[PDB]
Amino acid sequence: TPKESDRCGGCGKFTNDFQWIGCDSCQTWYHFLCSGLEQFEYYLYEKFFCPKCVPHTGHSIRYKVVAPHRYRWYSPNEKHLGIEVGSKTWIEDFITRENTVPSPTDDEVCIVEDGYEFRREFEKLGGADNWGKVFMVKDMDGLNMTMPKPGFDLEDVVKIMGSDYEVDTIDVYNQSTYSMKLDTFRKLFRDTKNRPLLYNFLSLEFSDNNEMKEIAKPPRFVQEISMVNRLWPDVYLPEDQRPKVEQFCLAGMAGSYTDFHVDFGGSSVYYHILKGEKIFYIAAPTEQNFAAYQAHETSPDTTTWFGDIANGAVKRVVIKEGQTLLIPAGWIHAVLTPVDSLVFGGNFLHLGNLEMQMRVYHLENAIRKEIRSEEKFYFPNFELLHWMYMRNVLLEKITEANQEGSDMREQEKNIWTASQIMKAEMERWMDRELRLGPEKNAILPTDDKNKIMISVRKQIEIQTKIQNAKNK
Ligand SMILES: O=C(O)CCC(=O)C(=O)O
Ligand SMILES: [Fe+2]
Ligand SMILES: [Zn+2]
Ligand SMILES: [Zn+2]
Repeated sequence: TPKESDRCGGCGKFTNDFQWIGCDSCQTWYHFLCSGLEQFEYYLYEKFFCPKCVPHTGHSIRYKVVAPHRYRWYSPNEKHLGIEVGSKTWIEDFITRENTVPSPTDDEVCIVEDGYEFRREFEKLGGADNWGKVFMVKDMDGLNMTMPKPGFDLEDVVKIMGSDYEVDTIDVYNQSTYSMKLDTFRKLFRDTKNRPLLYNFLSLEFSDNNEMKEIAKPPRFVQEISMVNRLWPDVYLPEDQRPKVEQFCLAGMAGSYTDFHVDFGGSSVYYHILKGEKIFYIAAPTEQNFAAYQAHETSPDTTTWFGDIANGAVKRVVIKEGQTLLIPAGWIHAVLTPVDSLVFGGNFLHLGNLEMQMRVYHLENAIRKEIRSEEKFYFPNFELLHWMYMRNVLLEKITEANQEGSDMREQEKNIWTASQIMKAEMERWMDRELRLGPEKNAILPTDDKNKIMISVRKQIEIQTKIQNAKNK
């Protein structure tokens, strides 16, 4: 392979993007990033012909599929090993037995005819402050959720986003994530008979695209409770700090499988199925389920489906075209996409699930500490967002109540209880940071954090005395 003296034929600079591949014809060497290859192709070709050579050599030659039941499907050294979850072989089998996973109880999932029935049922169960079960809504009428007119599809997405827009795409059989241009995904998607590999994107975030951001929006009730929306309203606080996760477009090939996970930061999500179908395998956020999921995530084993060792916790919910799925914090889920699909969805945090949010946060942190793969990613600016919400929103409310001599439990009890819960988690962050220094990714200076905490402590103490002053 490449020695000190050879030139990248792309950038002409000398000695994964920045690893090397050589053209089997030219013999010239390239940085992967300079080779003309997209990231999802880096590992695909056994014989690589660079773009200067293709006109006379024909296309690069891919590795032969030798181990369809392994992530490393190109490795003869793995033919003998066990079938890995998510591999082509595993999925083709799972499809035949998946409909035998039990349906969920009425306590776990509520199916309703439309948004009006959703609103009734939601409120009957306590509203957002008490949101604890999954909802599937058959018709979006009444959800007050802006979605594109049916028929709308990938073609229109690439038209709006642009052909060269990069999307983080799951190589399903390899169970790994690589960037791929939207137009490239479009090309592979529209080729229905030739699918050596399956692709699935989950994270095309379009909230900063002026055209798209108007086409597809969260249900109004989500906008009303989203903590990010409260802090960075429709448009103080830098735009480049906003967690950008509330407007995602998702598209997947038939057969695609996403393995069990809890959404990052313990966020809640909505999904509207514009085209196709999704099947969710879900388990409720109990302490026992978390522990079992934690064990599963930290195990080196790749052959056991979580559903099979979850003591019957995993349930099956089908969501078909035109239907909408709403999941609160902490639900453990895997997803199969049985048919080519186009989906709009998004993640959000809200005060009503604050406790569960922090529990998922602790789980995440526990898992992180034990496995060496930060390729999993977590809620962007999670901690920062809380410092800002405490300071700009919660502290403000407590202070105003204190100046008015008001007992918050009367008209603002939820604000008061959320503050206490948020504060206790933030005391823990503060201590950690005074003990170990800032995080790698810390925007707020240690000192600014301390000023906020000093002020929070004080107003909490003042409100507590106001509440006690009614004692006799
Ligand atoms: O549709 C999929 O494959 C995965 C959806 C999901 O659970 C996620 O994006 O968080
Ligand atoms: Fe998810
Ligand atoms: Zn280069
Ligand atoms: Zn060449």
